[PDB]
Amino acid sequence: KLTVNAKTAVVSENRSQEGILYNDPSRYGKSRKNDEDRDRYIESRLKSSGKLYRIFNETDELQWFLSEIVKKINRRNGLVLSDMLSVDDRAFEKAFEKYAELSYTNRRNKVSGSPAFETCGVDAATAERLKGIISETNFINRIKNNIDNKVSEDIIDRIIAKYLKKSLCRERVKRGLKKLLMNAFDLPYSDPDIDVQRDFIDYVLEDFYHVRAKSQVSRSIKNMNMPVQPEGDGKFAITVSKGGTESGNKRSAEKEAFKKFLSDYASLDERVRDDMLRRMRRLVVLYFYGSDDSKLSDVNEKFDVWEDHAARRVDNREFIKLPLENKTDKDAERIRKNTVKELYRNQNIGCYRQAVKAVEEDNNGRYFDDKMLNMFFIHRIEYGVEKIYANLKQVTEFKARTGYLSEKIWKDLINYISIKYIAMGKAVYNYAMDELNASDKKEIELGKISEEYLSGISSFDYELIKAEEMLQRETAVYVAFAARHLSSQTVELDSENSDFLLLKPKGTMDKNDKNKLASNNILNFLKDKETLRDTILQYFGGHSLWTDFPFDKYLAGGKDDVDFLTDLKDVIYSMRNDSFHYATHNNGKWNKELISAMFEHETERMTVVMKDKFYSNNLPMFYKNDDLKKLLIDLYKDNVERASQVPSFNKVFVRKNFPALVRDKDNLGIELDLDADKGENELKFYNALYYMFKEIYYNAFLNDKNVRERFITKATKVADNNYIAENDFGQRIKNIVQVNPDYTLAQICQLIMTEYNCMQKKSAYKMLLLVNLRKAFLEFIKENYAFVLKPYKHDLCDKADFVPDFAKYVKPYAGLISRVAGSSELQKWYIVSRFLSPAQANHMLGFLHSYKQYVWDIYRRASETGTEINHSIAEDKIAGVDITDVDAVIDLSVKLCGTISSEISDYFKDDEVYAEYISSYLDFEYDGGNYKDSLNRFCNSDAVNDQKVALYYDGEHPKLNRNIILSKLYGERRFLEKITDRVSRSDIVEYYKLKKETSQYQTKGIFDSEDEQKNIKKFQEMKNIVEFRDLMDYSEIADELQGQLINWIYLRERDLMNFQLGYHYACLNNDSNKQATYVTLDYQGKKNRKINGAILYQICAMYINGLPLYYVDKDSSEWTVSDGKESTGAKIGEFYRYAKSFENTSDCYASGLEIFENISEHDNITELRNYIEHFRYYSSFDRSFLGIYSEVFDRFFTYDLKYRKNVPTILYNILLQHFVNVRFEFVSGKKMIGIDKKIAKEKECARITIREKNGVYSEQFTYKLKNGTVYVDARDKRYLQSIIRLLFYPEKVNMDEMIEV
RNA sequence: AAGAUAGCCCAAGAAAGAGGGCAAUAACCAGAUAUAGCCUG
Repeated sequence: KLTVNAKTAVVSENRSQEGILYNDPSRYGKSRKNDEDRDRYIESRLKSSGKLYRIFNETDELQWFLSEIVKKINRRNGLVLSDMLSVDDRAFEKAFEKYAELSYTNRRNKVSGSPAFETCGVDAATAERLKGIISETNFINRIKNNIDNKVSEDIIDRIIAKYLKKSLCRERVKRGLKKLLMNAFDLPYSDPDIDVQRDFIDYVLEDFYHVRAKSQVSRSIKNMNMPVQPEGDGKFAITVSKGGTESGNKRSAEKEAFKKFLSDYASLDERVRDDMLRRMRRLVVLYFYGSDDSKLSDVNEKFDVWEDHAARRVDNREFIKLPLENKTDKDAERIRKNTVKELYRNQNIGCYRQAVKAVEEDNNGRYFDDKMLNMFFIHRIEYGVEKIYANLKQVTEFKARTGYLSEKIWKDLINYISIKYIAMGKAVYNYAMDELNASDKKEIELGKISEEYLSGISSFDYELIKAEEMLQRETAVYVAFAARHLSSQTVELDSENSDFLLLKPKGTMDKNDKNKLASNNILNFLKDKETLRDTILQYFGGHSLWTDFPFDKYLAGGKDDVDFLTDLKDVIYSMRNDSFHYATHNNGKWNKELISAMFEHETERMTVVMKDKFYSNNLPMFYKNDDLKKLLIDLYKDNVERASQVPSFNKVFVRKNFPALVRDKDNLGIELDLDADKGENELKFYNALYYMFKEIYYNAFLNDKNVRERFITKATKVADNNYIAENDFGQRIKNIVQVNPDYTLAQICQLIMTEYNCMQKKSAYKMLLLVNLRKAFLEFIKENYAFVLKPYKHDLCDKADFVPDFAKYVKPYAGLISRVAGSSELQKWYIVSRFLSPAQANHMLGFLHSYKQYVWDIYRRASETGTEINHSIAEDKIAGVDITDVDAVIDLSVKLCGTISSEISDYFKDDEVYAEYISSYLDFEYDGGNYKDSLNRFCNSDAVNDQKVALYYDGEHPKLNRNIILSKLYGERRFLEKITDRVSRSDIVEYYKLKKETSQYQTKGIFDSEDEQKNIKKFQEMKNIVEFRDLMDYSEIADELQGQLINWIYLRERDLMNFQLGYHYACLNNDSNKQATYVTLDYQGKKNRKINGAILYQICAMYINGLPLYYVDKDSSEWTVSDGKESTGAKIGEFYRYAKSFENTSDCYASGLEIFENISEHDNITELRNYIEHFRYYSSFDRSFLGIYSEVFDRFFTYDLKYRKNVPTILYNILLQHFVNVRFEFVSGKKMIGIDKKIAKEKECARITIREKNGVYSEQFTYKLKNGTVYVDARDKRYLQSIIRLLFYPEKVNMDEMIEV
């Protein structure tokens, strides 16, 4: 990358913008580059490549022969341009550079022929010498100097396709080089249209001296800008470049014409938009089908553009003729693909020149009146064709069809209109809707640009927006999951009442018969009202922990546990569509005293929980309680707010290598001296030490002052004295600490990891961070916790005897308790996070960390560049609440969500119900009597030899399995049954046999032989099965697949609002006919208010929880205002009743949405959105995850190609994160158009599936041994089978054929 | 309907041009919640 030293940004001063280069990290006054320094920086980066410049870049006999030819050409005395042009003590370097500039200038000024050196400051005699140096004869001699071999035309072809430098990979340059090489090797060859001197040699000189980048790159950076900027009259519009050159001025004029198109197209009169789309459609038909196409003959024919679109798509006409296939020879296929790309380019050039001519000659009403608008679209069309072939992955016949290309370009032009209206709405929503903020103003004005942004938008401004929108979208996913988990055990929904958050309180009656309950009254759906409180308290750790809590104090009067459930439902709902940007918000409808009291009650157990984890992790088995007490107070006296982008403990201390690293004398030298319980006690110790070090790592190590100082000195050792990398890594650390000496260790890690950072996850600075953190932690242990070096096995004390005086030394939650009591917003974060799975709560916490670090980094870079920035996005607060408080709240949920009660009665009604529930995942040979006795006999039966089954029983009762209860609270039972097989006796037999085989080398960590490593992996796989750990893995994968779908839902909903905002903002600001209430609402009710820019206010009100909407009520037929808390679906209906008077349209809500989507599928989009967010998949299983992702790819992101075309890759990445590699196959399925209430028709749909044979394979783990290295499948066939079932259910496939081994 | 594995902005450009930028835009990278599960780099 050219600008690898620096970063770019866009700054705006007084409605004028400038792209800048700046060094990072740096200080104000030393970061932003001035004009001259920007110019010399680019120039310096270009000249730093001249001496390594080579025409060619960089096992089989032929492939290895081609590499030897390239190397010999690139060697000394070969084609080394720096040696050739610096001859005679560099006396001719300036003349050669001047020649290269004149050669380029002659091209863009259309002067034929190579420049004469006499015009490069050189006499006629020297000119003859220089011309000879860069002649074909001399190039041939340099090429031949190190080669004494025979080649062919095909060999030269393969060398050019595989090794020619990218900057030289243009058709005429490649043909010039081929002609040169054939002449060099005395092979007969003819290419009469090509001149070796002008087409290859002269161009190589232009490329060697970088004459294009030298004269253009710096100016192109300075003229960069944002998508939207204010105009003179304080209106947002798409940004138009300033131009400055002949081609730049024409380009800006075309862009101004399209800006007028966006203004004129925003018309409620659909006939106006219909006519404009028809003219754009005729440009597409002209481009691909010529001026004599039948749809261009009659200028006044109002043909259906969409029916023409469908007709062309199935046309068999060929855009180019593809060459025949090759006799796979991958070198031959690359040559063929390059030939195919040139065929596309030549035909695309022909189509362009023909369309430009026909637009100028035979318009007369066919196209747009503005010629610059026709040219803008023709340039878009040519660019769209190039987008298709420039990154062609494989030559296919369908992609060579004219109808495929014309219709891809048609949707491409509509895409461009869609993203520009969305871009306009983005600027309007964030910067021109200030008076949405709750106020006492009786008259407000929407759509006026806030004062801080009238001078324009900077790139830092949009980085802040991204940070906020990312966290908002991530939080919307967990709101949905919290609602799902709360509903899963309390209510049973139906298809008509499938959104738990929209159920109504127990007193809600039917509107048309007040004698009956409302259909959505929560009473109609309760699974068991008499156990409702205990069912809810399962998610608060079990009701046994609440026997002292005065529920009746808060549920007094006629309130009961149904109001308890309703209050929790109301908390979660108040966070849905709760905008971080506009406060409507801090006074919840629910019982704030009850929720606050439950929070305080939960903080009171936190010290007990954290010290219990020391006990449960067997730390008091190897260390003195007094030494552990000291550590507990150190770690948990204060709530620790973790920073993002710090390497995780598990990456610094890999668990596999942990026993060996602990015993190493150079690290810690810990040896535990220990009968039958020997190997089991060593395993307990290393597991205990691993948990203790992890807690130390996060709660004491990372923030220690002495640790940071010694980290810096050690990391910069090699710098002040792999060896290549540690020197550069050390110098980077030195630069960081010089810029700011107060940077924390986390901030140094963040800055390093920044420059360390392709859309696809890759299958098979960071290490030096890991190594230096590892070394610093070991010394921190030796300096501050020396007692850990001397473990001693002794009997475990009683759980209640382990540091019972812990609470009296620490009070970490003292201040937070009162702040939650007075903050409805804090209570929202509490309840939403509290109802997540432990893994989800952890992810939510990580997203908060990434948000805080992002905002801090934006303001850091804005400050060093001297860029004034509005602080609407705070570094320390979110939605008016301290991020530190939100962090502590989510962290409490993370810990308590994973703390399962020890009482079976907290989750089940007796041991028999629990045993039967276990039978859904374990086949303990149920005879038919009672499940409890069947399980007890199973565990008491012989497994292998002298070993009983055991595992699942704890004395007189079945053993409480942590993974079983977590799947009950947070997982989906029917889903897990349908994708997995129950644990069997043979599983347990194989478990115990592998436990015995590995019992002698289990804690060796890193192993000697290949058979030892494979048997260890096999035992770990069997342990995961018998402990139901694979069950949790599948549940998390499903949660990640479902979470991404919900993420996409709120991505689309944001952009639908932005499209509507930008479109109606453009309509408000054009001269088209607009009715009174579209512009101004004058509401005269008791809550009177005058709304200027009413359409914009009402659009945003549809999407913001708490923003009231003005409408004419159904039953009263009079104007009213809502409280703003009604559902999105209710607000859409209300918006229709606000616009129902509109006389220039039948549907204001849908105006312009033909650009955003296919209107005929609008209700199908709503159905898919509801299907996902209401978790209908887990109740019906009518579609597969692959089928849901397929429909999203097919029609959920019609509004923006960059989201649609990444949908399959995102799915591929999620699976690869769990070490599953899948190979996609894109085929056909079915989808409905419309919803029956009875006009729905069926149509073809995109179907993403997996290749039938060898479509799924596991990633390989690289397992280092003592001497060698072995590769083992990360996931066995049984794991891959459940992944396939997860993706395909209810569809069944041949998994023996699909899985590759 | 689709056959994905980007998209946009600046520059260049008709004997085409094809040089730069993007935490701005999604993805990517990173994140450890619980007891042998995310190795390697």
